[PDB]
Amino acid sequence: MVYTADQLTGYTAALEAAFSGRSPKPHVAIGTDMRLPQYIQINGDDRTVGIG
Amino acid sequence: HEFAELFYRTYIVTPDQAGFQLSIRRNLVWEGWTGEGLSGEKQEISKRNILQGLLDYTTLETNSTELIPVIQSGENDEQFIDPSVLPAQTVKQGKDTFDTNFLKFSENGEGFNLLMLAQTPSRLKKGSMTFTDSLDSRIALKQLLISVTKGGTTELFALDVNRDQYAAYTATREYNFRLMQLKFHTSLGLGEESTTVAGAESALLKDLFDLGYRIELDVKVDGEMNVENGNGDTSLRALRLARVFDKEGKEIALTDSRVSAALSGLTVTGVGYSLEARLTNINQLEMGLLIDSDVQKQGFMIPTLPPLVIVKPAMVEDDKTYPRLEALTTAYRIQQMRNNAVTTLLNRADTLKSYLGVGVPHPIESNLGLEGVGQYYVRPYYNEATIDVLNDLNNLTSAAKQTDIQGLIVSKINEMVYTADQLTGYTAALEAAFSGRSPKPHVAIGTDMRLPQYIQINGDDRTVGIGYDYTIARISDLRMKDKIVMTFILPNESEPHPLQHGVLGFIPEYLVDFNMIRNQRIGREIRLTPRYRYFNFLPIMLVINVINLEEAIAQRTALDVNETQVTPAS
Amino acid sequence: AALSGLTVTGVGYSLEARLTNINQLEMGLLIDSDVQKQGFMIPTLPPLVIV
Repeated sequence: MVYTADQLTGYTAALEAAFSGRSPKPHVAIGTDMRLPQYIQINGDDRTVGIG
Repeated sequence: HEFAELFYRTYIVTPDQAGFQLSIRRNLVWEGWTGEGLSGEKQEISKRNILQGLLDYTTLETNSTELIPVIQSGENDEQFIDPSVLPAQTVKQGKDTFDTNFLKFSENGEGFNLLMLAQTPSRLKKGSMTFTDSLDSRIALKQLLISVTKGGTTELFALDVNRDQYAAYTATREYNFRLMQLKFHTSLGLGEESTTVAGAESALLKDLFDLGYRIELDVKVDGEMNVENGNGDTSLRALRLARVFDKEGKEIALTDSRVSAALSGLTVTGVGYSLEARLTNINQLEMGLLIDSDVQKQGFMIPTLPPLVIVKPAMVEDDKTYPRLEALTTAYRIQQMRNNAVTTLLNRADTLKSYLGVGVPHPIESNLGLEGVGQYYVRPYYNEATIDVLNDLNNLTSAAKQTDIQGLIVSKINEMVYTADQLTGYTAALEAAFSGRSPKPHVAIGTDMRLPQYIQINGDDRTVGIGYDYTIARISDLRMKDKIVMTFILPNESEPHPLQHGVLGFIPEYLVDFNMIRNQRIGREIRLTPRYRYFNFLPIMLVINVINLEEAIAQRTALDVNETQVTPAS
Repeated sequence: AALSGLTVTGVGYSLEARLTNINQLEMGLLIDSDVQKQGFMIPTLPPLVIV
């Protein structure tokens, strides 16, 4: 879901054009209840929401 | 931008030159001019590039010395077998075409003159055959024709008597300085796999060959030959059925039920033979294969593009009807580098698909209206395939499904690269162009922004292929979507070669500022003239498509199974 | 069989001809810039009271 963005959406290039002089690392927002965070963080899949 | 730089090397031309020319040397091999036919039907024989010779073997291995029999009815009908048992065979050597056949087994004299037999049309045009033409030191038998007859039906077996125990004439001494004998004494085996003339299985041996039985014949061939005059003769002394051996190879008596039943009425008799003789050309009356060089020179011309210009009123100081200069440079950079660069590549793919066909290589020198001089070194080749990740995936744990698609696509890319290298013979051309360098065909990888997180490895073996160097390039343009382009490039070399994929003609351009009066206005026009053009040489390109990539992740995919039928079904 | 009675003839052609307008009588790509702004207001909200 995160990767399918930025391409047909073009967020990162727009960020670079808007803000010049830094490396663009988009920040991913995570929102959920008390229940899912038990199943979001582990060790065993390097990607949590996406590498980098 | 890195993409167009990767696929098309930038070439800088000083502004006083309007183009560049390329003159490529070629080395050709061709069987010689025709003399007086129509001097080659007013179109000289097609010459074959020697670099094509590393792959196929037909452009070589001449036959211009072998003294194969030639049929000339009315003079040499007797020496050749009765044509009612075998039609005349057509063979080709040099510019001559004629028909050959098996000789007869001479009986009670009537020896044959082998030199006088093989008068090909090129010989007669040269004139009558001289005295000094001497045979070679190796005289051998090619084929021996056996006649397996049983009940009235005749089946022929062409046995290659060449390459057996005693098949070459051996010099013998009485007092004669040039006489060689032959005493052919051995056993010929006819296995089950043995095939009749023009293929097919013999019906006369079907019963035995169902049981895996084999038979042997004793072949008693005697003969003598000279190599300074050309006379010769040959007789057949004996040929009889010897034994029968089973499917394992023990001796079976001829009186056993199956053997005796199957071999009743069987008869075998020799028919003829053919000779391996060459003429040691001591007078050097041969023309062989010649070698020459030619060049095709092509000129490339660079145009001047329509101007890119802004207009602002004079006397007025502006930041929003016109920004800083940087906008002009940025707009020109966009126009040259991104919109135009992904256009030539797609047109190349479409042209290759349209004209060369999918997966079908064309011979070297077999195209003239195609792009670039690169076609004069390498086999033209373009191939494309599709990956259906949803229906082409095998994973067990849902926690490792992504390594699965990574490995699948990497393996497919590997195979595409290897098969392209195999068919087009790029490595030979690379070794031919340079000698200090060693063949390291780089893989130019073109892809959009989606796949590079799935090609780059995480814990998986292989990225692009063992011994292949690579450079993955991404472009955000939406013309490219779920598409990959791959071709070979030169990593380091910066001048146009036939092995370069494409060279970008680029000329420095300078702006001009001068206020115009066009229809009663005074306003400062800043004018930037572009001049550039992409050029393309190599006829090699590979494309792989990715489809349903999101789908396969969306659903579980597990274990397409072949429930291989232990139930009453087959 | 397929090529019997097949005739091919030329009809026309077209030119990629450009004019090197040294005096530059063209419009090209005109570059401008505009500014757009927005209106945002912060309202009052119902209070909370104790007796």
